[PDB]
Amino acid sequence: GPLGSPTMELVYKDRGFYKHYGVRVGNAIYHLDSQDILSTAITGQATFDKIEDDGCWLVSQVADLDYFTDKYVNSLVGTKHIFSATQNCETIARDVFGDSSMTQGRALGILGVILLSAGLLSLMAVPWDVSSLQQVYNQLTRAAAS
Amino acid sequence: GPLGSPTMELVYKDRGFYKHYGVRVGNAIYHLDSQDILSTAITGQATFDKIEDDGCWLVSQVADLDYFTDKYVNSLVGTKHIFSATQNCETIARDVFGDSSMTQGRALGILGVILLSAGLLSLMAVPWDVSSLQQVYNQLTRA
Repeated sequence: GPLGSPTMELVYKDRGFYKHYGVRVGNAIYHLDSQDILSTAITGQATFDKIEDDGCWLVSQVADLDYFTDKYVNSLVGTKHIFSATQNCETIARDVFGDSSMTQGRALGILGVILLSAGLLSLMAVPWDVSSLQQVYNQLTRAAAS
Repeated sequence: GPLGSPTMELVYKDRGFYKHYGVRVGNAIYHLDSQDILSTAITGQATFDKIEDDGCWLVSQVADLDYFTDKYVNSLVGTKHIFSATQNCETIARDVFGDSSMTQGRALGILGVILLSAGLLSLMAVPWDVSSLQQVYNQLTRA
């Protein structure tokens, strides 16, 4: 089902070792501004930026991705997250989620869930159907020592 | 090369979709206490714990992994990292690195880099030889 506002498009660039997702709204693309996904994870700091579409992004079929992302949207509602934004992201909540009452902060958290979920699932080559997504989610939430 | 003390081993359990890594010293295993890497990444909070070996861990051949992990350790020396630990890990520096003078924080940063690197590189199906690792390093860091 839908991830956000009526015109938001999940897009990506294929960087070979990983696919890098963003969201396109009109000619604006919102995405994480660093390719160093390992540094991002280790430091707990990720910054969104808004860029112009360069014509080189591909569109993702969203399929049932929301089944998976909703689990984290719900589970990390009252939880500090790692996402900040540049000054160019003033209207991200409205653009991406269609909700002017949502704070920028809350929008960054939800969008960061979506983009990291898409990127991780792509790395795992997991299709975005409910069955496949539930299977991955079960392994992610399995007790670490088990 | 070696990643730590002379008896330290890189170990994992295979979850199919990914491998969950830890480091072993004797029958003590130090690992992240959640394998929900999304929650870990989104919240910027990873907690090490120390468990007993159940005999069901596999040993990784480390090859040249330290070539890659050392680069990240060196980049994040004067840099906050996300790794904390339960109190069971008070002796991780002496156990894992063989250095009682090393701070717990420094030990956790190094081991966190190693475990996340191993996990990510495995997902990428990258040989842990220097040439392969230099190629993915260059892509990650935009050199």
